[PDB]
Amino acid sequence: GKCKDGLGEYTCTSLEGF
Amino acid sequence: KPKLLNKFDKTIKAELDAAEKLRKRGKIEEAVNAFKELVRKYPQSPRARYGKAQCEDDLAEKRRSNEVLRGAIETYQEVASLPDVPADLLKLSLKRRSDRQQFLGHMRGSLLTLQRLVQLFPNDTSLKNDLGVGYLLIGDNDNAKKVYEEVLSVTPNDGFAKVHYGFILKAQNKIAESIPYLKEGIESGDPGTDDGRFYFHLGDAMQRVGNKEAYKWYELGHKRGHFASVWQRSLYNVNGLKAQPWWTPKETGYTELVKSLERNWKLIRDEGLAVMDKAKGLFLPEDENLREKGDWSQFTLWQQGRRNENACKGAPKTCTLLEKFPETTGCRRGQIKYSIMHPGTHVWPHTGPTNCRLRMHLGLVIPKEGCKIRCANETKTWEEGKVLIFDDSFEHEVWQDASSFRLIFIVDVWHPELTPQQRRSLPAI
Ligand SMILES: O=C(O)c1ccnc(C(=O)O)c1
Ligand SMILES: [Br-]
Ligand SMILES: [Mn+2]
Repeated sequence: GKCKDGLGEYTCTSLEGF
Repeated sequence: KPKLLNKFDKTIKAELDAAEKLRKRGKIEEAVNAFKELVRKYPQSPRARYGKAQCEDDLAEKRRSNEVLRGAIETYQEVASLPDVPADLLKLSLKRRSDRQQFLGHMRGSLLTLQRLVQLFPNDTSLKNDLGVGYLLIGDNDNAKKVYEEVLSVTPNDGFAKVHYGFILKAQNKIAESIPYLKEGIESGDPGTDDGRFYFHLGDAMQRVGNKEAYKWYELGHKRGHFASVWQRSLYNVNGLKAQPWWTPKETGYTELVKSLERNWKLIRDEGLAVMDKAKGLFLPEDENLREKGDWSQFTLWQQGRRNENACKGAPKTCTLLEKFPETTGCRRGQIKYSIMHPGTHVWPHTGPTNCRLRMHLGLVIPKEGCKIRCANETKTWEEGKVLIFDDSFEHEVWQDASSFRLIFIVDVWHPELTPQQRRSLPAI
């Protein structure tokens, strides 16, 4: 589930760490 | 207020306080060693173990190290394994463990902790809300929905559960049903309800049902700093980037990319048509619930700055042509893709996730009439062999009312004002 054209996902980034 | 000392820890409060005072003064290195000393001497002490964890946590901040924080995560777990742990300390330790697991990106591990927290504290509503978030982060909307349904049956007025229930409903295309939950949840003012996501989706849901009140919520979101403007409603933004709906090639500075697309547009078209004829499965339907009606599919060559090797088999010359332009192939917040749209199609007004990209549309097969795209308050049409450029973080809308298919090529580029360091560091979208 990725945000390509819209903002449908609860979070669009998958951050890890500092 | 919070009682963190069991019977025995009260007898060693002086030692525990002496160590804690060192940590509060930022003397992390000394405080770590002091609590490690207390852990060896009092291996069953929950407060001694919690202090070791907190000191490891603060050390990760000062060091900016993941591995230091990962060690703290295990120590926070160790606190919960000890005997006779006070309830306040038990909750603080495992909550901070979850929060730091999510910070590091360990969403699956954060869930287990959150499930355990709910089992240990069945009457804490806020922990159930936190569990629902845990589910939403791994993409488990079904379980997240149950959690917020459970919360709302016990606490119908919980605003946090409402916005999140509304958000889940809207993602399920239950547009009408989501509106009262999103609206009542934001109006509640509870902690966590003042979030751009709920403003963004409440206004979208209203637009889809014909409610004219949608833009009032856009204005309020803008007024509370979630949206750069009423028209530009992206949520993953780098502030200060020039914001306008439509761009010219000169304004973007990517003139060489544009020239290459327009000069070679026929080969780009032909490889797309060959995929349509002999490998149509490579075109995948749009899967973001952006259509009111119609047929819309995309054939993606690059996403999040990563080349799709198998996809490029179908457009090898196009992929070779684009390799020369890292401003698009390296755009980890954009894609490169063919987009086919057929008659009878209407794309809801919508906004992209980030203001860090610009969108280039190269016309490949454009029927004479029926195809148009609106960005902000201005509507334009494609042309075969010509590039349109717009900032899709502005609201935009598309129609297809021709008598045959419309094919375009979409090339995303970094916002020109983004620095090289920013282009390398910004998380991918
Ligand atoms: O391919 C399209 O017609 C389309 C529709 C809506 N949005 C976009 C976009 O590039 O953001 C493209
Ligand atoms: Br294939
Ligand atoms: Mn779009």
